[PDB]
Amino acid sequence: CGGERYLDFLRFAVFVNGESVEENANVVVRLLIRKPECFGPALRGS
Amino acid sequence: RLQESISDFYWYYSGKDVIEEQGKRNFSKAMSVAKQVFNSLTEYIQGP
Amino acid sequence: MSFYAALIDLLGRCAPEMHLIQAGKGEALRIRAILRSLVPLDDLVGIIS
Amino acid sequence: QFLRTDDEVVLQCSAEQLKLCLAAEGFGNRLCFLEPTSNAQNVPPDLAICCFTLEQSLSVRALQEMLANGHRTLLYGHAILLRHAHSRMYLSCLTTSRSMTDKLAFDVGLQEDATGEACWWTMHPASKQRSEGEKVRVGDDLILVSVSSERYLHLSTASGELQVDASFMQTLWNMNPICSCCEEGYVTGGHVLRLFHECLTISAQRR
Amino acid sequence: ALVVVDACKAHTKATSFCFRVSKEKLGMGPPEIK
Repeated sequence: CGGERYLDFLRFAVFVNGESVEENANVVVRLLIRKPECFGPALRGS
Repeated sequence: RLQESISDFYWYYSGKDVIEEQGKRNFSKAMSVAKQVFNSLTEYIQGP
Repeated sequence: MSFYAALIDLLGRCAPEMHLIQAGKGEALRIRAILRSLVPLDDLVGIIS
Repeated sequence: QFLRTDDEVVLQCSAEQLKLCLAAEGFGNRLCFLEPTSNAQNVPPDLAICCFTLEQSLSVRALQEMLANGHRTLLYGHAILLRHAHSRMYLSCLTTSRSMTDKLAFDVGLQEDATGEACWWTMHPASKQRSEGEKVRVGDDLILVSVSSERYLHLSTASGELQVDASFMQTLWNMNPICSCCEEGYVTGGHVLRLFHECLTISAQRR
Repeated sequence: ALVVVDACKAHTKATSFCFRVSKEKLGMGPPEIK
């Protein structure tokens, strides 16, 4: 429940008015995959 | 640091034919400061 | 599941559109190759079912 | 003191501490393995399959327009194309996955085709002592990053013995140039040579 | 090792040889041997 408040924050940055930006989506995917703990413990494997 | 930035700015525009008014704005901005540090470096070494 | 659905749709809204895949951009098919290989398909076919 | 273009290097890691030189067989079992080499006092290793030469060194946007289409000292942040010395082919990162645990790790192995999508590797400094725009030294811990798949060549400790993988784990590696530009007319170590005086040969258990 | 020996039992005391010009009672490397 704590980390869900940070994930619904980041939908607002990568998706604006129904069209996805390319610069912010490129830098948030590049940042999330270096840290496996930002995903759930199942996908990090069940 | 300024050499590798204008050189990579050239490699980004190496495939395009013409440059718009946005690119020649930023290139003359970078070349004018590059001349100032060129003038800053020569007066350091113009004295004997 | 509220964390996972916030995790999944975040991975959906950061995906490139169809006109970037239609071009010769090597960046857009790279991101789509990471997210398709990050989360499998048949796991989502079971969850939607 | 500083690395150049056209020097043979050996990629080795640290893991008591034991060095694992990255050696590749070639013409069979193209996926790379590692060799124990701190135990040279009791068993000699095989470094003939570990000689990797740096053929070309470019930058990030310098490779970008070449894929869109003598001795140069390489800097940090640049790309490099390591090519084997016995088998004369490139060390790339193929699309397959032999981990079988959904750890999102591509295995790294050799390729004959000269497509520069996956054959190029970009360096990154280990600490804040060196930044982008400096030159590399002998014995600096470096971080190689793939271009197309964007993973880091690291040592996997998950299952069984120690193996190499391209995944999102940072592991530092040593370049360690095994042979620089040698003058012709003098012997160096690692050279294939004869002992003419007649030749010193064996029979056709041949001891 | 004069026989050739397998790689597993080859040691430093078993196989180590040198090159010299004559036995008297006594960066890159220097170009000594041609």
